[PDB]
Amino acid sequence: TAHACPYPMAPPNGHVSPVQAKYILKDSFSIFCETGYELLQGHLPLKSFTAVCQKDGSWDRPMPACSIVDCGPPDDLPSGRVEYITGPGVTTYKAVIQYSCEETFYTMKVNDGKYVCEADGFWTSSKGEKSLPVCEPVCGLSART
Amino acid sequence: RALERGLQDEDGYRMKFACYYPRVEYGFQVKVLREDSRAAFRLFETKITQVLHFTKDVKAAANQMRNFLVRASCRLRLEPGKEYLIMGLDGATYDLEGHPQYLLDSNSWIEEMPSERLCRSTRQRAACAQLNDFLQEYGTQGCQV
Repeated sequence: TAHACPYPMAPPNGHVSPVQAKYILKDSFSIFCETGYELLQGHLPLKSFTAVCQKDGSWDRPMPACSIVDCGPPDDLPSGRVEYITGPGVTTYKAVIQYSCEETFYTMKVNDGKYVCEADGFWTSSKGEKSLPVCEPVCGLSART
Repeated sequence: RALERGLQDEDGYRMKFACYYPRVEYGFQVKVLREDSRAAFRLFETKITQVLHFTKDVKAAANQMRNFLVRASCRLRLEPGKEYLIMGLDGATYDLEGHPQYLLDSNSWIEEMPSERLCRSTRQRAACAQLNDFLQEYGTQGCQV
């Protein structure tokens, strides 16, 4: 006969809606990750998750996972280098990188090169721009004494 | 470059290229070993890592080596050490060991396969899933849709 579906414990960094003492046939729930996390099943992403308690106390979908947003590798800078401030090769949400044009011979324009990984998956500067900085040649600089 | 969408590339573009137009006759996944310069042609010595489809190239398998040529006029360049998905139509020439050689032209599909760090990025995770889903779909069931 009718039974309660297994209790849906929240995945890490995810929140359940709506909360119920027990989930009976035809009750449903949805998972909403905290800001900076995305829904994924296996390695494939999910736009949104919603499951419903079906007959014999079984769910239609397996549990997903709230994974932190990854901005990916920083785009390389012409005549410049990229430095990881947060840690070696960490590109996840709220991580900071510092762009630097090659010293002495080049100077930076537009912005100062401090970029942080934003919740939308794009590296954003301190000003809020998503595009790369530009390195400008430094004229002059003769070796005469 | 890896997972780059053309302006006219609608969804399922890889399957349309492979099975509708120009209808691929061979589909390989190779790793570029070395580049040689011949008369009016550039020669890339490659090692096959995965085989998706073939017609004339019987006993083509992993760790088998092939030769991929492109005219010197074309702006395509295959840098050694990277892994590419190559599919097109089989040529008419053979190499020193007796294996067929391949010409890369407008009816050939060349795309570097994404690295592990890039593929799990939030932006490219959905696109990287389409590529692997296509490789498993085409590599198993072919064009018999």
